[PDB]
Amino acid sequence: QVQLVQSGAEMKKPGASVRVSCKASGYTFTDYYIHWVRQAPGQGPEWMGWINPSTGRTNSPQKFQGRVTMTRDTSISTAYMDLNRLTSDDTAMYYCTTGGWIGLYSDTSGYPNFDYWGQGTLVTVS
Amino acid sequence: ATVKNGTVEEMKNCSFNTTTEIRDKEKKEYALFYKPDIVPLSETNNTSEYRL
Amino acid sequence: QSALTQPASVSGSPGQSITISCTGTNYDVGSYNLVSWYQQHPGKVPKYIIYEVNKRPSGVSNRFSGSKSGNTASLTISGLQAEDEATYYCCSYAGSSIIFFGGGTKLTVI
Amino acid sequence: TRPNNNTRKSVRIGPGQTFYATGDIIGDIKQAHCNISEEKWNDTLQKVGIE
Ligand SMILES: *[C@@H]1O[C@H](CO)[C@@H](O[C@@H]2O[C@H](CO)[C@@H](O[C@@H]3O[C@H](CO[C@H]4O[C@H](CO[C@H]5O[C@H](CO)[C@@H](O)[C@H](O)[C@@H]5O[C@H]5O[C@H](CO)[C@@H](O)[C@H](O)[C@@H]5O)[C@@H](O)[C@H](O)[C@@H]4O)[C@@H](O)[C@H](O[C@H]4O[C@H](CO)[C@@H](O)[C@H](O)[C@@H]4O[C@H]4O[C@H](CO)[C@@H](O)[C@H](O)[C@@H]4O[C@H]4O[C@H](CO)[C@@H](O)[C@H](O)[C@@H]4O)[C@@H]3O)[C@H](O)[C@H]2NC(C)=O)[C@H](O)[C@H]1NC(C)=O
Ligand SMILES: *[C@@H]1O[C@H](CO)[C@@H](O[C@@H]2O[C@H](CO)[C@@H](O[C@@H]3O[C@H](CO)[C@@H](O)[C@H](O[C@H]4O[C@H](CO)[C@@H](O)[C@H](O)[C@@H]4O[C@H]4O[C@H](CO)[C@@H](O)[C@H](O)[C@@H]4O)[C@@H]3O)[C@H](O)[C@H]2NC(C)=O)[C@H](O)[C@H]1NC(C)=O
Ligand SMILES: *[C@@H]1O[C@H](CO)[C@@H](O[C@@H]2O[C@H](CO)[C@@H](O[C@@H]3O[C@H](CO)[C@@H](O)[C@H](O)[C@@H]3O)[C@H](O)[C@H]2NC(C)=O)[C@H](O)[C@H]1NC(C)=O
Repeated sequence: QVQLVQSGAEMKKPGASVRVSCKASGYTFTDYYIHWVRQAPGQGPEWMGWINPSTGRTNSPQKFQGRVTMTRDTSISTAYMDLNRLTSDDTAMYYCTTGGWIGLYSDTSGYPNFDYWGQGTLVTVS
Repeated sequence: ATVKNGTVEEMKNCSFNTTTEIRDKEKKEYALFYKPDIVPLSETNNTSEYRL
Repeated sequence: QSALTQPASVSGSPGQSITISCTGTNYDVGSYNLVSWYQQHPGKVPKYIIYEVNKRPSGVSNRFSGSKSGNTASLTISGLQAEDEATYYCCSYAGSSIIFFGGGTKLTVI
Repeated sequence: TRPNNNTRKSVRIGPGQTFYATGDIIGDIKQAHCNISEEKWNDTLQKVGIE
């Protein structure tokens, strides 16, 4: 059975950085994209980026380009998002999700096929 | 660069000083080159100097 | 209106269908067949409903169906029952390795 | 196919002329390849064998 579990909820004051972690069990970690999705209170979820756990390529949209660092450790099958220069607008639940299948001959990174979701962990800047 | 797999190549990121369109006022510039089109410049131990 | 636009809420009777539309632009919804739909609920994780504009993953009841034309996609929930009362988002590929989400749409079965 | 989504770049080379180059790779890097159907090639090469 495929499942993902993240770090715990926390309080952090403005301007710092946060290391949120995601771990998954039930599949080979390198063979599915890891997509980061954020939902501020009551707002539609906003997408932050994707990770290729096989090689370590990443990408982020315009507003997040240059203030979120994403990586992973292959030895422990755990993915890491490092949001930096935090603000009040970062108050949200951060979700770790499982994307498309990875193959050499096609770029399935952009497929929004979030098959599974993590339980979600809380950040509150105030 | 960093791909670590060997199944896929990357393209080497190379930088070079350019004679601008006003000649003698150079500016550094970079471009991606496929690896077969680039060779190391010399037998010396410098692994960071390349030639077309 | 978050990144994509949709009606914020509709209410109807069981047996009919509340159909939620997802709009819209050439680069996001018109260009690609990569449109999914997600259902959310108070205090809950999103639920994965449709993928590749017209297919459903295992675990989704078969009352749903998907549709698209031009620059707008839609979700069909034909045969309404009171389980469907939830907040429905659309999301799709947006070019240059970007994906956009929608604003949400609550449902009701009176 | 070449699945890599390359993007171009321009560089000046002396007066009034440009040298186009690759400047970015949008998305995930992937392998270039050619696809041939085994069902046709297997037939074709024994057809060539009889000749
Ligand atoms: C040139 O020619 C080449 C060919 O030589 C060609 O390349 C091909 O391109 C194809 C696409 O263009 C591509 O096809 C896709 O393949 C996907 C892979 O799935 C297949 O294999 C798995 C094997 O299962 C894995 O994983 C399970 C679970 O994770 C695991 O338990 C197993 O162990 C197994 O191995 C893993 O673990 C091992 C542990 O030891 C490890 O050793 C392994 O390495 C591995 O890690 C099967 O289960 C599948 O059934 C397939 O047989 C395939 O997923 C994909 O289909 C999906 O996407 C389609 C669109 O492309 C959709 O239309 C379709 O519906 C599929 O949707 C499912 O998957 C997506 C994403 O994965 C997901 O979002 C969906 O929810 C849906 O999920 C299903 O499963 C879940 C549960 O898991 C259910 O809940 C759902 O209801 C669904 O049932 C494509 O079929 C092909 O791979 C590729 N070939 C190669 C060699 O790369 C190239 O394109 C040509 N070039 C040109 C230009 O044309
Ligand atoms: C391969 O790489 C190429 C090269 O990058 C990719 O091509 C680029 O694709 C992007 C799409 O992500 C495209 O960006 C658009 O450019 C348009 C200009 O030509 C802009 O008008 C457009 O802006 C709208 O979208 C933004 C969000 O992405 C909004 O923030 C913005 O406000 C615009 O939205 C408003 O306007 C529209 C139209 O009126 C309206 O409907 C909306 O409601 C809103 O009011 C994007 O910036 C690039 O121009 C493309 N560049 C090139 C050279 O082609 C290509 O996609 C890649 N391939 C794959 C498969 O991804
Ligand atoms: C290939 O190498 C070149 C350098 O030779 C890389 O270009 C450099 O990219 C970085 C990251 O985007 C740029 O740094 C940033 O610049 C902005 C400027 O506003 C600054 O605000 C940021 O803090 C950051 O420093 C850098 O400027 C840029 N170099 C030049 C000369 O423009 C390029 O990214 C490499 N490409 C690949 C695919 O490896």
